[PDB]
Amino acid sequence: STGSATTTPIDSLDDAYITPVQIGTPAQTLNLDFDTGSSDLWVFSSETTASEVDGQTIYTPSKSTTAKLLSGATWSISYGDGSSSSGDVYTDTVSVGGLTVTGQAVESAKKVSSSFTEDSTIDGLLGLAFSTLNTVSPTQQKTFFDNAKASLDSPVFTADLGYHAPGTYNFGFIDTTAYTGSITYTAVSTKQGFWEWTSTGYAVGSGTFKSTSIDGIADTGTTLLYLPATVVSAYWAQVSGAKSSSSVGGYVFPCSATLPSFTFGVGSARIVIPGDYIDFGPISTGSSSCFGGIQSSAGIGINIFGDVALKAAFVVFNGATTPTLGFASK
Repeated sequence: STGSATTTPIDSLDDAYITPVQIGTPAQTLNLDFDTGSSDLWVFSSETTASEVDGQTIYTPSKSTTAKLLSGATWSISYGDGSSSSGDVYTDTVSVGGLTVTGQAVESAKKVSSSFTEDSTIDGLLGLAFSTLNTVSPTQQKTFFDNAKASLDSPVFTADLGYHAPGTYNFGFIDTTAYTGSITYTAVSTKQGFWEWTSTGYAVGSGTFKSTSIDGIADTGTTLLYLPATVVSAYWAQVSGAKSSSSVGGYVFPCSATLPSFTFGVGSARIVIPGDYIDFGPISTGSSSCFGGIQSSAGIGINIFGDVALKAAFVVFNGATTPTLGFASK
């Protein structure tokens, strides 16, 4: 089997992407944030504290003839941005882009943090990291991909995120029309439960490539590119007037600037992030100070190849017995 679904930016800055997902019988369609940096599929629901729901579409398990309470199971998750959610668990039928999994754990939110409430466009998350990170207790549950894997034509999914435009998540096949040149594959460590890999270096604009190993995660659920402070300083030094602002919470730059590109290495291959992808717009409405798309990972504890990086590539998440990651230009 295979599946193919379009993913759409939530706003004009590509702060996140949503993908429609069918849950239950009859289908209830929710728009979920596909997140290769976590491993829980959770949704706003009829059980979510009413004051914490503001415009989201909810899953109502009592209206699904295939929903079953997973008795005694609870979940609770905290994300890198400080947001969180928790609740109980149902199993139900879940379909993405024509690919169906029966008996998928659907984690129903009883509580969500303010950041979730305030984002009306995101109805929940669909985690695509390794199932070892799944938070369901006392019986850990598998991701949608893990459940689908054996049925797929090939044990892979791909992320093809758009810049200020829709893109695609495919399951079970590689669309050879979706990228240019060849796909370069690179080793993955699953030790921390992430799609963790090592970039071979970077360049700033038309500058020379610096060969240096950068360990990080491919994370579709993180907006920006978070890299070591040395790398980030080298980037922003090429932008007149750019500076790190503790009050704003990262590097800002004059909105009048033209940003240089940023290149990262994948083995001997190179992925070029155009300068415009690094512009996250005014820090507040009407400001001439703009927020940067490349930020320091210092004090995160890990480097994160988030959407800023991934949307410059066609990315293969290869879930074979020994997982790997592939990157192509597009």
